[PDB]
Amino acid sequence: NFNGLTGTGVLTESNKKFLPFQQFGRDIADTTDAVRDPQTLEILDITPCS
Amino acid sequence: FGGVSVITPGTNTSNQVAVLYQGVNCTEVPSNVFQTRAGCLIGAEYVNNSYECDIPIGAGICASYQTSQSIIAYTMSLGAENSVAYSNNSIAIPTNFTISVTTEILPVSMTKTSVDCTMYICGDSTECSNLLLQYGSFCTQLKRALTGIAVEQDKNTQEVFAQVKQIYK
Amino acid sequence: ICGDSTECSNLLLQYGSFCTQLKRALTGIAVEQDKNTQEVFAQVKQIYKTPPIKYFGGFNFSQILPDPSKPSKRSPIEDLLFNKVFNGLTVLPPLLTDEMIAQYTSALLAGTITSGWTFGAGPALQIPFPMQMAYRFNGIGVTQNVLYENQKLIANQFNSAIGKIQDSLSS
Amino acid sequence: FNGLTVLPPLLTDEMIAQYTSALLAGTITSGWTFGA
Amino acid sequence: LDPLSETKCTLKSFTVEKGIYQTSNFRVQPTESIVRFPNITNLCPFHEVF
Amino acid sequence: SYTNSFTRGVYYPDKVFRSSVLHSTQDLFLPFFSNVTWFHAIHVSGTNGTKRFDNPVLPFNDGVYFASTEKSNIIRGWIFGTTLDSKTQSLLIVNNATNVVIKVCEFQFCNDPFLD
Amino acid sequence: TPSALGKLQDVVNHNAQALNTLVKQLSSKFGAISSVLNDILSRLDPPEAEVQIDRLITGRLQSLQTYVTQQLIRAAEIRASANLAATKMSECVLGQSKRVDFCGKGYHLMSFPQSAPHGVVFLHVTYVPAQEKNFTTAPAICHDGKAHFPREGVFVSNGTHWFVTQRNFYEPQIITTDNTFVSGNCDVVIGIVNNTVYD
Amino acid sequence: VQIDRLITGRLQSLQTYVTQQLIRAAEIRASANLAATKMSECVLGQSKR
Repeated sequence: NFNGLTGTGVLTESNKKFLPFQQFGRDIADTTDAVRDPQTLEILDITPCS
Repeated sequence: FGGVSVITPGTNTSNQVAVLYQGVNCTEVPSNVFQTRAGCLIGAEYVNNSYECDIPIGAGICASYQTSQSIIAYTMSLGAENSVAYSNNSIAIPTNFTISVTTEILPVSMTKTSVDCTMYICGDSTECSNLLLQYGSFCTQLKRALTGIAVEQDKNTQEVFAQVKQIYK
Repeated sequence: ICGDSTECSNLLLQYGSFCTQLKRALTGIAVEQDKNTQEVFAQVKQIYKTPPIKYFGGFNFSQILPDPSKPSKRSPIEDLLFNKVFNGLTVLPPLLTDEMIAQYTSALLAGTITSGWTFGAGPALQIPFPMQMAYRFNGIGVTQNVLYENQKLIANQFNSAIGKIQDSLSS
Repeated sequence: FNGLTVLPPLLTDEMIAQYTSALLAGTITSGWTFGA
Repeated sequence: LDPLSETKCTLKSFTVEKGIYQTSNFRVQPTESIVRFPNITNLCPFHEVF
Repeated sequence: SYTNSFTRGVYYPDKVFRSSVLHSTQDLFLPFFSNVTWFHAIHVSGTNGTKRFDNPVLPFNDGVYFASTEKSNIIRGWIFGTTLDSKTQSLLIVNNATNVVIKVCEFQFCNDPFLD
Repeated sequence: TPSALGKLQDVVNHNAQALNTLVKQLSSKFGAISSVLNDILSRLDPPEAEVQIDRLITGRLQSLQTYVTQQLIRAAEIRASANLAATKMSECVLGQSKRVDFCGKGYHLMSFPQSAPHGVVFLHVTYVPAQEKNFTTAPAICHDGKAHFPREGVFVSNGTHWFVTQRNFYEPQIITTDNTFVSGNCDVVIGIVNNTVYD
Repeated sequence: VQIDRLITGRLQSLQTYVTQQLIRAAEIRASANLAATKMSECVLGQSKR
């Protein structure tokens, strides 16, 4: 739950570079698969559960 | 009323497009105005020459991009007008030949897919699946339909390619 | 779905893309209907024309060849076949009109009469109609001499059979 | 990836290539005798 | 803005190929709301009350 | 109407990270090749005081695009509101060195506000 | 030509578009305050959330049924195309077929199958004649008062002599008693000419 | 409450119409392919079928 973003998945270390005004991001079909924790600056990938 | 249709001759060539007002008699649209039997075409001019149909418009009208480069309207030509010299005592026997190899694309199968009637309908919920089973029986026939589709797609590839028993080398 | 309503269009977009897939399906149906007429009639590149004389060894083709004594340029059989067969929806006209279909049929008929089957597998090879019938008779087992002996009877039977086609289609 | 499971075909591309090669060999070295 | 931009939005791509693509539907907008009504003859006899 | 905005007036509609995709958003933006009023107000300059210059009030229907080519310190804030006369709250965004004062206090304004 | 494989790009892009539409249709309210189930269950009570979840499940089941119907309609044409491809593979590769336009445009000679992603490609070898010439023909000849019809050939004349060639290749040969047969007398064939045979 | 049901009914009717049109276009395509095969076999040659 990253400030309202409630869901299930696996939080893995991503390699993207978010601009310093965004927190989360959606894929081609408006699916949340990336978010930045507003605690310490670090990218995080959200892959779906098995 | 009606529906508009923009004729774009590709973006990599030019940004000059033409709009087609299907059904309009060119007297209701608020730059070569021309009335066709399929609508009102605004942006092209009707040339007397008949070329091959590049962009289909409707009722024989076709569009293309030919020379000042602009869009011109024209009636498509069915082909050349050959006149066979028919005679009661004349025949044409060929003397040479030309072996030609053509191609024909035909699909065989498609992507095999299978959906879940519980996860796609109820996203990570528990009480949703309780009422999902009471809303009818529309969850077991779709899975069997997809299984049959997969079996059909496999049988197509099995009957199209695997037509011989011996694997020749 | 929304008849002259402004509040209906705001809610129509809330159901997803249920309006674009049907339009794409209709566009695909139209493209398929056009491709069918393109692949059924437009099978040859050369638009053959009938010679001025119409003496094909004694066979009368006046019922199938197009009649030029009319503003439509169509065969009388085609004339009999043609003279017998809005709140948000439109009717798109076909890409190939009736005149182009009639020209395609006339070109195919001229190629079948003056060349036989040579115009469908390469260049159009001229061949007399009595000699085309002799080759077409040898494909079923009958020798060609029977044709060269009963060409008159065969032409009479062909004319009598073609003449009854219009009567059968009209009655 | 929210409930869609794409299933792979039974015959892979290698099997289709082997079938096409066998058909080509039977058409070149035997003609139409290997099909009847 | 322009029909080419509308085609780009319809196909959801910045590069439009060569062909005809439908974008929207034309419609002439109606204006004068004709409030036509019949004669007004059978008036209430309010003159005999006051 | 004094100038035109070719392709300026586009902002990020949300904080959704998108990479190599195309997205359509129905929101209040600035249309391309539109009319943008180029108001120029340089009547009084160099001196102080002059609490009465010549400039009208601008309406705010749904949104405005404010571009400015001020050199050093010409533009130093904005003033918002609906009544502007001790009846409704306002929004001062007065600019200043190292800090910008922001306040939504309700008070009375003058017909020509300026910072002296 | 990038449009040569357009038929193979039509069975793959359609499935991707259908999947994308089926995924995007989840973020669409079918008569509820929102689309997320957890938000509706948290911001409302069960007796009221049962009015919206019963419509959301209805909309989603209708979308899934529409997807299945479109998949079946597409699989029908896929099966038709697969049957046509198997028939062509059996009639052009496993033998020589005389059907016109079936094994390519022209006289079918050979056909070599080539594997393709979700499809099959046939390399039809056709026989297209070329360099045709004009000749004078005749139904039959009458040497010894009796007619002589060509057995397998056609009577041609270059201007002076009468020869017999094939029906698809000009091979000038003398008219002998081996490639002709007598049938009747010279009183019923229209257009018969006089010539001498070589016995 | 009523407009959301009316739009749903109309969308379902349009979907049924599109489904029937596709089912009919399938048979139309089958008939067109059969007609093209006949045009290519009986007219462009002498078919022994």
